[PDB]
Amino acid sequence: GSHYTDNRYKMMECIKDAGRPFYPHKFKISMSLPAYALKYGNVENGYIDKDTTLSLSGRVTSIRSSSSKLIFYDIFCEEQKVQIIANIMEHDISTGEFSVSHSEIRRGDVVGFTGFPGKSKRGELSLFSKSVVLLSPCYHMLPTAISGLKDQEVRYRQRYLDLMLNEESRKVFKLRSRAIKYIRNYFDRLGFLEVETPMLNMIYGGAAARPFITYHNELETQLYMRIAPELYLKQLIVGGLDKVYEIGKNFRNEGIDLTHNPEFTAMEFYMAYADYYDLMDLTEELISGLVLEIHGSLKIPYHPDGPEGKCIEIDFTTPWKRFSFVEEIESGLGEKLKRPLDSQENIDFMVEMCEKHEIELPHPRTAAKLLDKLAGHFVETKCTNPSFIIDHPQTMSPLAKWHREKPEMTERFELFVLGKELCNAYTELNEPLQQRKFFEQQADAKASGDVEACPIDETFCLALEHGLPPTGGWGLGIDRLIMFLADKNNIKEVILFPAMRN
Amino acid sequence: GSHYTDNRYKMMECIKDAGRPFYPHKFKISMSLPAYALKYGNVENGYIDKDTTLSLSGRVTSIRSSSSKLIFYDIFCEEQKVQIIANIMEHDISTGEFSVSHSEIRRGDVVGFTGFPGKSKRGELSLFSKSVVLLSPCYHMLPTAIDQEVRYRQRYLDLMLNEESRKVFKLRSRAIKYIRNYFDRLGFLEVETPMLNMIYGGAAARPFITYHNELETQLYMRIAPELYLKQLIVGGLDKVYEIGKNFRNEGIDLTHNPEFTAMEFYMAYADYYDLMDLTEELISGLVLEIHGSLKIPYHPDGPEGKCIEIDFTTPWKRFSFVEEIESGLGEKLKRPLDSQENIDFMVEMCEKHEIELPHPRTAAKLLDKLAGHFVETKCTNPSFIIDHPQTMSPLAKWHREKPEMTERFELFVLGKELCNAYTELNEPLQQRKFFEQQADAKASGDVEACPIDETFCLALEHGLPPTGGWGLGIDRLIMFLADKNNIKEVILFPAMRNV
Ligand SMILES: Nc1ncnc2c1ncn2[C@@H]1O[C@H](CO)[C@@H](O)[C@H]1O
Ligand SMILES: Nc1ncnc2c1ncn2[C@@H]1O[C@H](CO)[C@@H](O)[C@H]1O
Ligand SMILES: N[C@@H](CCCC[NH3+])C(=O)O
Ligand SMILES: N[C@@H](CCCC[NH3+])C(=O)O
Ligand code: NA
Repeated sequence: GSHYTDNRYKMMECIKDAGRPFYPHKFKISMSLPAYALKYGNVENGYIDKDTTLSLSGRVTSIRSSSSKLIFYDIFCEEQKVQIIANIMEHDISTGEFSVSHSEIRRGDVVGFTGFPGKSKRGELSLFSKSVVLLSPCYHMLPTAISGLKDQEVRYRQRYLDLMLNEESRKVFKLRSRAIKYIRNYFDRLGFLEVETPMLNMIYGGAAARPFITYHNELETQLYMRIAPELYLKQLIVGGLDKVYEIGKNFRNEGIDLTHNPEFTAMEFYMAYADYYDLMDLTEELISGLVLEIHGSLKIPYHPDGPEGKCIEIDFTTPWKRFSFVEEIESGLGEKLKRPLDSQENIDFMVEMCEKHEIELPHPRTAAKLLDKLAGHFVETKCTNPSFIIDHPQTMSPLAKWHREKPEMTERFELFVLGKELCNAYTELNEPLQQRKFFEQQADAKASGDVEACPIDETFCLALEHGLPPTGGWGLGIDRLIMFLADKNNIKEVILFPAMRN
Repeated sequence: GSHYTDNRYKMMECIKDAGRPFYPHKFKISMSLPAYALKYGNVENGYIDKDTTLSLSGRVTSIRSSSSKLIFYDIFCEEQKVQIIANIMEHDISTGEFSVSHSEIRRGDVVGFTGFPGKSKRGELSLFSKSVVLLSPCYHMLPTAIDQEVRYRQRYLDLMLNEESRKVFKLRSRAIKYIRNYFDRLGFLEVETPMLNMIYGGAAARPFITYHNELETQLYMRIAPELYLKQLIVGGLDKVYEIGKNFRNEGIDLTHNPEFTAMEFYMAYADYYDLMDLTEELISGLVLEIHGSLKIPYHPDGPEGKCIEIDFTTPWKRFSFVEEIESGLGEKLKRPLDSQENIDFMVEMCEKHEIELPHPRTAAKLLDKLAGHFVETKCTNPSFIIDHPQTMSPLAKWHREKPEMTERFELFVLGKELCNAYTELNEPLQQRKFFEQQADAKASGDVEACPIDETFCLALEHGLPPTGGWGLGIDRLIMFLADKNNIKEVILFPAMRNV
């Protein structure tokens, strides 16, 4: 273990001081291993083309010697295995003695080979080699599969080992790229403009979340990492860009669990002249289209307790169920909330309902945070298949436009799948007096200890005074989307280098 | 100004109290204004189709009340202007008296109209309207055209009034699309790596510091994704790229924003010679795609000032880092380059040639000051500065021929850095040594030196294939492609001095 690494360093010093190849700068491959298998994988058993000399490279996954004169390697690269057959009779002595050249190679090394293409008589796609070059040794004894690792935290703390040994991990990150490409294409075809807005701002906003705080030395100002791009994106709609989207990181200074990482990939878009009814239809079309693209149908498998557990089916057939926020809470309680929803009477009532139903109280005990706890208990738990929770109270939705029919509510929805939030969207509040009033209420909540409440943003109120058209905006948690598409129940599976405790 | 805003708020309260339309939730347009122009733009002068009623919407850019009976509007939306002709004889009185309905509208308002399509007798694409609805008022008197700091602090005003600024950000998207497509077609995988970490590295920069409360852990924002991306090549992904923000806690100027958009890629089995060829092919292709030529204009002092020509014709000029410094000095640096003797000699040379001294006076920072004076100033056209000393390139592999150098290049255009790339150091003993020298420099007062990254050293012990890696400043690229001399012109919401 420790001896192996020590001895490997001693081998490499011996190599270097014997004048032999020590970390060559450039190895010119003739073709990739996938290209090699495509070209030669169908030749007849025993075929060899001695008129063609080719250079290949990969990581050694197997070494065996059938005799003093014959060594078999497997190398692996870009998802393809190729066997190397090294016969002493073909060895190029200008590269050194056969036994010396091969004594330097270990399983796990990155190596190059040169030789003739073909297939062993037993039918294995092979390179019949004349030389071997150690390109980058592995100083550690590697397992053959991710089951041979010390802990399964190793997969996350040393992701290169997961990627090296586990095809399923590599497939996840290819699917991640494929899904994001689909999303960009969907919005590009609709005429959207992709933009980038600041991740560092003098004032945070646009979501219910605690920020990271930092400092810019030369400007002598504190800054926040963005919890959401919403307030900048809406200024672009004031500016006339009509259809914009942004895909990138949000940063939320909060706990880590199966569906939360402190930095995560999200998307928002803003579409002038849409309302939240339009956005519900678009969400159904976009997500069902993507599910269909990946899976071939709208009913897809999910293993909620890991792949050693049961398999359930998530049904993305549209249209999806709607749950109205307050009505579904009241159905769960068997009685109505007090009105106004943000009155002291209803706040006291909701505290007593949380205690009655053994729901842990938020702090501070604002109407918005109490409504959120009740929704999490009574409504989010009903959302197995994709389901919209709609018409959230204004008191918990400071940037959402008042509902055109329902007093105290907003034109808002959240999309939930398997009880977890995927999307958040609304008809955008574009009336500046109300916007300032709700910002003031947020700032009061922040001063009272609500770390997820946001300060007043004067620059944003001034932007609204220049005229935000009727607009619909929308956000999606891309990592959570990948969790469902790839059938992973831990967000650490879909993020290359996730945050780890300790 | 102040009175106008307050009076507009009073108008809106009067509208609300009269039960008149107050911020309607949904206006259903019949078609976009560009679609409207495409459909009716070629009809004969004076054409009107009173059998077709359409709804259109935009921002009011002009109001001409020619008479008590007739009002002309221009509305603007999605880059298309349409004239609205509002005749009292067509007014739908169920929406209010004609004078009342139009009294509520001002230039700058977002409005909807419904009416008949056609063209005025004078030949203007028009809507002959029957109604008007105030969708979202503007509470401020707007100029007719673009401090000019207002363009940066209130970017919506720049976008609203200045087509040139909208064009810049469409070009920015077009260029990034071209870049993604170039690497996608080569079989690259786009990845995302952490912007928040317990350590910082991969470049020479002071980091931003933050804190995760639940984990009770101080964190740094990334100054570069380099060390994570190389771990993915150890992992076998072979060809990866990332496009996104870096964060560097340093001064702002015409080419520096504290957050900026960068791209890095890592290609197993490439060396820096391969990366030079790829850089030429990628960038010259993009320039050709946007401009139709490899020779493009640039205005270093603004669009009314002098214009120069940047020539992207291949192959580009190479400058060897040390040789060019020595040609400028007319004498040779002392060896080893990181000896105390050469540090003192480079200090003497800076004083001789009136170059401002770095702090601290490390060999790497002195060499950088000398290169900036004697070499970077020669790079008007795209030019590669190559073979940087190891002492300033702790992650670049030793040069296969030149002692003390590395297989590194930087791409400079108009004296400004655009790319940084090298054959990657994949030998772990040397890597630790150079990390230790960096840690010593940081302990000696170099705030741009990085701590030792043990997780990266351990990753190298698992075998990084020979690899070439590369970075590009996207914002600076857009500056040249779009002909802007200030990075604030290519970033939607740039950092501004707080005063
Ligand atoms: N900490 C988090 N980690 C991952 N995804 C999150 C987190 N918080 C919220 N989300 C998702 O991102 C969206 C907001 O950016 C939410 O609607 C949800 O889907
Ligand atoms: N502060 C900065 N602002 C903008 N671009 C930068 C900054 N620092 C470096 N760059 C560019 O980004 C690359 C590194 O990410 C550099 O090669 C350079 O082109
Ligand atoms: N900013 C929201 C998403 C957009 C909501 C609609 N404007 C969030 O972080 O969840
Ligand atoms: N990390 C470098 C770019 C890549 C250099 C090659 N590995 C920078 O920030 O300049
Ligand atoms: Na359907």
